[PDB]
Amino acid sequence: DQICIGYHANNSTEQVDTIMEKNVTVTHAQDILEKTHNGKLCDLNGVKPLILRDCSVAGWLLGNPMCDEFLNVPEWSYIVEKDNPVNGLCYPENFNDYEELKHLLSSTNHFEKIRIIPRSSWSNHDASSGVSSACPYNGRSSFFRNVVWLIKKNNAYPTIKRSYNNTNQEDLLILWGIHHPNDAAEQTKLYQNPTTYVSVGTSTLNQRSVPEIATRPKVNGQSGRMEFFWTILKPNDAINFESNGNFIAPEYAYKIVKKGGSAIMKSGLEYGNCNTKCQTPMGAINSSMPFHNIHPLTIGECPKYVKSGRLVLATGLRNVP
Amino acid sequence: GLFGAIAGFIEGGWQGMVDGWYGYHHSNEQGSGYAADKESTQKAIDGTTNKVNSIIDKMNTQFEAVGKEFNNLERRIENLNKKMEDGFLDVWTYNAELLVLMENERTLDFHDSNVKNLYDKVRLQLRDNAKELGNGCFEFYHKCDNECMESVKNGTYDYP
Ligand SMILES: *[C@@H]1O[C@H](CO)[C@@H](O[C@@H]2O[C@H](CO)[C@@H](O)[C@H](O)[C@H]2NC(C)=O)[C@H](O)[C@H]1NC(C)=O
Ligand SMILES: *[C@@H]1O[C@H](CO)[C@@H](O[C@@H]2O[C@H](CO)[C@@H](O)[C@H](O)[C@H]2NC(C)=O)[C@H](O)[C@H]1NC(C)=O
Ligand SMILES: CC(=O)N[C@H]1[C@H]([C@H](O)[C@H](O)CO)O[C@@](O)(C(=O)O)C[C@@H]1O
Ligand SMILES: *[C@@H]1O[C@H](CO)[C@@H](O)[C@H](O)[C@H]1NC(C)=O
Ligand SMILES: *[C@@H]1O[C@H](CO)[C@@H](O)[C@H](O)[C@H]1NC(C)=O
Ligand SMILES: *[C@@H]1O[C@H](CO)[C@@H](O)[C@H](O)[C@H]1NC(C)=O
Repeated sequence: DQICIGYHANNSTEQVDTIMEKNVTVTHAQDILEKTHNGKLCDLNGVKPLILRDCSVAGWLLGNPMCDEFLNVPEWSYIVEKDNPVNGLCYPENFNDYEELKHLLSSTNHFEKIRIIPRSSWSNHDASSGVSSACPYNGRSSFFRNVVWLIKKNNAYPTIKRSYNNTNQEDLLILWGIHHPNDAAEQTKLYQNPTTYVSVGTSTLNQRSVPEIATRPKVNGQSGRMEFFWTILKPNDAINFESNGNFIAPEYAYKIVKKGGSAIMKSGLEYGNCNTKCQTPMGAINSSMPFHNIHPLTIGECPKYVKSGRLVLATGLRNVP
Repeated sequence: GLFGAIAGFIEGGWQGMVDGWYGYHHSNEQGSGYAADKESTQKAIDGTTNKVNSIIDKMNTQFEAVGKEFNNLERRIENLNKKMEDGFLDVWTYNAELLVLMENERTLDFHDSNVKNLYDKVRLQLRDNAKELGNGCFEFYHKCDNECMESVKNGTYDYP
């Protein structure tokens, strides 16, 4: 007659690692590493993202004619831009503090567009000839839609003096620019006055830009260049513009809604008509696992990211036949 | 194992005991059979469950990468940014992997210790009334039946 003490055993094939020994087969284990995603870009808790497709953030904000899809985008959860969107600055040039503006976007969920300076408000200047073959639309020369490339009228460019007061509750993102002609002859043909500038002033901003008339290689058929600026006009503050030429004046600006909590995700995927609580640039994640090794740049309620290929915890004991 | 029981003085496991992690296998007149020890088994289950939860909860403040862009003349800060984010990802990946490795080892020794202590508890019970075969089994001198067997597991076993 006997009584023996013993331990469980099964047909488990699960394996775990330890410092002194690898691949120890155990009776029970627990995988804690999520390794799959759905390969799509979904809505984040019901809110759809802003998929810029072939337009860059600048193409969208300035109003590149090829970006009409985003003239009035609604509230978004996160933003997706491609690595190299073809539609950005149709007329060649530079966008000042572009990366800082993009970073600012990353902390907002909505840009409501409003008209701060009617295009019909320019009575002593040509506000219709400001176009270029570099920004085509419906087979003809056009231009960024949110700003105005002002031209001289009746062989004159009387000095401009415009002021705008932010009577809204939200911070206002204002964009404007200046044109750098290719030579003196061009300066005279477009603005008449040879020596010009664009001065802008708010309670905090002080600036005066001058055109740098030079000749350069052709980009999108143009050897001229546009230089764009931006500032945030606080509620109740006013912005003053003065210029005797080369001014690319604002028309539309954006009211900023800091519902705060966004991100500019780099991806070539399009919208996958799905909903998730955790999104990576490669696809969504839906799991209870504490960890995941999909991608490090995620948004929403997600598992912790690690580079591990395998992460299994032992729960049961060593499985001995 | 560290406590020498599992795959030790008790050479193998019992495929026939599906009632738990540790238990007994008796043999008398009436018959034989396996019976998992619910006390120690459950005590182990609670311990492992708390361990898994602790591990997870301790990995709730890990670093989180944030997307930023830099222009052509900001290569130094872009690299500083990249080295920093990779830096923390490598640290937490190390933390996750090492913690699992170390605890997995402790989990195996934990089970080993439980078996060893269950065995020793029984050994103390069957003071001089049983013979230690040294294989995890005890052979009684004078016959012992199902009521007697249940007595040991009952933890009530005692001449008193
Ligand atoms: C923008 O317009 C607002 C509204 O007219 C100006 O603020 C008001 O200014 C008057 C006159 O000084 C004050 O009596 C009111 O108390 C102000 N109201 C508010 C909303 O504060 C404001 O000065 C203008 N902004 C600038 C910088 O010119
Ligand atoms: C469980 O422990 C009890 C003592 O607490 C052991 O004693 C017997 O218990 C049963 C009830 O399960 C009684 O009917 C018997 O009369 C008790 N022994 C005698 C003959 O006095 C019991 O053996 C242990 N295991 C079981 C359930 O048999
Ligand atoms: C505002 C204006 O005059 N637009 C004209 C421009 C400008 O002269 C240059 O862009 C200045 O750099 O030149 C064009 O060849 C072009 O761009 O398509 C014709 C166009 O009508
Ligand atoms: C035995 O192992 C096989 C393969 O993993 C499994 O499908 C089967 O359910 C196991 N037997 C039991 C305990 O049912
Ligand atoms: C561990 O086991 C796996 C089984 O898939 C095998 O691929 C791996 O090479 C093993 N590692 C060791 C310690 O050899
Ligand atoms: C995740 O999967 C579970 C199980 O099917 C489901 O109940 C839940 O709705 C899913 N979550 C999402 C947003 O995919």
